Amino acid sequence: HSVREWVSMAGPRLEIHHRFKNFLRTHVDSHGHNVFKERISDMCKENRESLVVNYEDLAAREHVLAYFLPEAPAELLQIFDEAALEVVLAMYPKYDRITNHIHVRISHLPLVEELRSLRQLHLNQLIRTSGVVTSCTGVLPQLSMVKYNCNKCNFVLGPFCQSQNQEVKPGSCPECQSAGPFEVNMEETIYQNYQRIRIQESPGKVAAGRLPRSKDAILLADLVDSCKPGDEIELTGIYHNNYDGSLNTANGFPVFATVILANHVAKDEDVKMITSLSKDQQIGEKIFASIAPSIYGHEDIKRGLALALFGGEPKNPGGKHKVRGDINVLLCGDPGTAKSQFLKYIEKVSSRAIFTTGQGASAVGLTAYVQRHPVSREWTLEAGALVLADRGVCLIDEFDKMNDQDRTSIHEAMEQQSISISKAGIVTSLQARCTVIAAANPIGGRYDPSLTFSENVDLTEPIISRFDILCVVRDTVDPVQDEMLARFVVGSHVRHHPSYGVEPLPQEVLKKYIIYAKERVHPKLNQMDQDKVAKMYSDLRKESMATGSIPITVRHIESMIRMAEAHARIHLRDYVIEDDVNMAIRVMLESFIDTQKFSVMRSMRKTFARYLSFRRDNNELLLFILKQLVAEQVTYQRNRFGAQQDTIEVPEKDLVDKARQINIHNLSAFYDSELFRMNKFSHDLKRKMILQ
DNA sequence: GCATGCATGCGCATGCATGCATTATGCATGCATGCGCATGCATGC
DNA sequence: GCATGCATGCGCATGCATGCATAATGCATGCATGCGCATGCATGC
Ligand SMILES: Nc1ncnc2c1ncn2[C@@H]1O[C@H](COP(=O)(O)OP(=O)(O)OP(=O)(O)O)[C@@H](O)[C@H]1O
Ligand SMILES: [Mg+2]
Ligand SMILES: [Zn+2]
Repeated sequence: HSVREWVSMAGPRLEIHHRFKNFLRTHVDSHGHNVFKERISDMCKENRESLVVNYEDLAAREHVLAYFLPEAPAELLQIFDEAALEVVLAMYPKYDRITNHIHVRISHLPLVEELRSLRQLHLNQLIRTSGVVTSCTGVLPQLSMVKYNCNKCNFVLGPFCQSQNQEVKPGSCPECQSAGPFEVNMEETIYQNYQRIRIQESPGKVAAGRLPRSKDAILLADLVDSCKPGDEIELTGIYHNNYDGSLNTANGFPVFATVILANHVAKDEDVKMITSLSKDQQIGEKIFASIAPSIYGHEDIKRGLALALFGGEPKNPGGKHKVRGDINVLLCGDPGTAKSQFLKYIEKVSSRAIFTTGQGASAVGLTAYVQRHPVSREWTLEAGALVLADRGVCLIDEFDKMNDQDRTSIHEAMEQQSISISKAGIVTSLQARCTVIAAANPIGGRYDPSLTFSENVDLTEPIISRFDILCVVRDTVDPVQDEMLARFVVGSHVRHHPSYGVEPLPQEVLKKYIIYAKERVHPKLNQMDQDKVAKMYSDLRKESMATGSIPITVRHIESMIRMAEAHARIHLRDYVIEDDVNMAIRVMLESFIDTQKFSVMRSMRKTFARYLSFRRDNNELLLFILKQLVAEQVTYQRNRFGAQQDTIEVPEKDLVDKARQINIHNLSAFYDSELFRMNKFSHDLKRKMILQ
């Protein structure tokens, strides 16, 4: 006889029920503790409805049930549910008021083949698969214990159990003996949670030359909404045919359709630690060095992205004057400078970050529209990436390639911080409180130092004016820097084969610190110094007009304040002090100067050396001087000789003179500094020379 | 005139032609709209 | 004038409300007449 035939009869049913009850009551762990005791207790503490059982323990304790389990799942699961309900109701008597049924789910199993191997042999069996979710139908109320109203009299027919295979068709009304019709009593019916899922093979495991295959699954009761589309899951289920409509009859061959019915899915002190890290005096440098571990160099960009991530504070006196606190970032770089890796890292770190590209065929669009979704076939209003990132970050790649509509939408979202829609009878305004970070390339493919930033970029001045921070990444042949970058790249390639800052914080710790600072830190400007700010602003405007190009405006000051707030948010300071103000001054001055052309940039850099030297390193400046002299000598050698020489040498007197011009008189510490050795410089006193 | 016979008369059973009562479910068709395609018009540079 | 963008345009699939097609058997009632009974009329002797 078949396994299910022996299962059906009452004798072994009751015997197996008693065996399972004893297994539940007597099962203990490897340490002697009653597993089901603690399990049912923690289930009781939250009023849950499901119980989890391992096939390994079930096979170890009672082998016959484990053997019969794969080839007769439905009846055995029903018996186990009855036994578990009896045991639980014995433990606690109140569930008759709360929950009248408890489900039993199998957790572990011997792994079963993938979606390709499922064939006729696996029908009506227990299987376990792994796949990727592609769609979900939501939550649906299915019938259970249906009550029907007669339509001739008004009698209420008793509850009928709704099986998953066929619909319930009542025979006749017990009183008037009518044959129909009947309708469902909506008020007295009981309902169940139902959801449908489509699963596709993981693209990495598909052999070359064939395509991934998909199958459908059904989740019920507590399993609903346990998976998001695009995730990777593992199911334990029943491979089924016996549902009405599976046979193809209207035309074609007699082909059956298969469906899987699933029953399991397998995918305080921190505040004190945050405060302790804040107590450390150099937390700011730790955070600055913690950004983008995989990218070498570009320390200024990481420092700016720190403020961009931490953000500021909006201010709106009354309902009249709105001032944002989001610090936008724009990057312009020559090819090969890894602009996109920064955006990828930011998306990885940020809790809510949206990524899109202006070139085309983006997964998420940049404009709101109303459409019937291709997958769910529903009439939806799909807002752009700007709307979806409320209090989040929006990332745009290939900023220049955007067409007219994208530029218009971005301008509207940046200047008004709201998106207006008038389409298909729908008129709306949606909030776009988001921070914008963008990357782009110059017009000719290479940055021109003799032209302004606006002349080098395809964008317009109004769009550029919105961004608080502008960064320029220019590629220049430095042998030592190129050597280090190549070393890092080759090391990364070798490592991933299949066979200044003391210590950066952990990524999860950084996330927790960011969340805590955003939630509970609100620095106050009650200690600002207006005299110094006003004097510096006046002097900056004066010398900008003296040079005669791109004068400063009040907007920059606002950015400074925001940056100051961001810095005060880094140290968990509740009040703004002079250090944050000076750092924001340095950042704003660097951003403003870097956008000028050669002569103006040089003059401004020379004149404003006082402010730009805040918390700077003298050794770095001396290294810059040495690099400039080395570059001059190398250029002269290449132009005259026609080829480079084997050695580079430079007198110490020129370096000393330039340091005196910058008011530096001692260089022994620079000689003993690590920066001197890192660039493979040497100093010879026998000739008073520097060799590289 | 009294004794007897008896053709008439009445009520309840069965047999047989007409007549009376009952009664939801499953399958097919046209309207709306997505998706791939080629022609063609209009707009730049 | 030639190169490119693109709003308009067309044909065949599915999904969903209305609409279309099907289709004898069993049980009840009144008319005709047999069978037992008591009254009553008519006819003998
Ligand atoms: N400093 C760096 N550290 C690590 N990798 C780098 C660095 N600079 C460049 N790369 C590598 O250079 C490659 C160039 O690709 P990438 O997408 O990063 O370029 P991009 O700057 O976005 O260029 P494009 O202007 O073409 O969009 C990448 O594989 C990146 O890892
Ligand atoms: Mg890129
Ligand atoms: Zn009824």
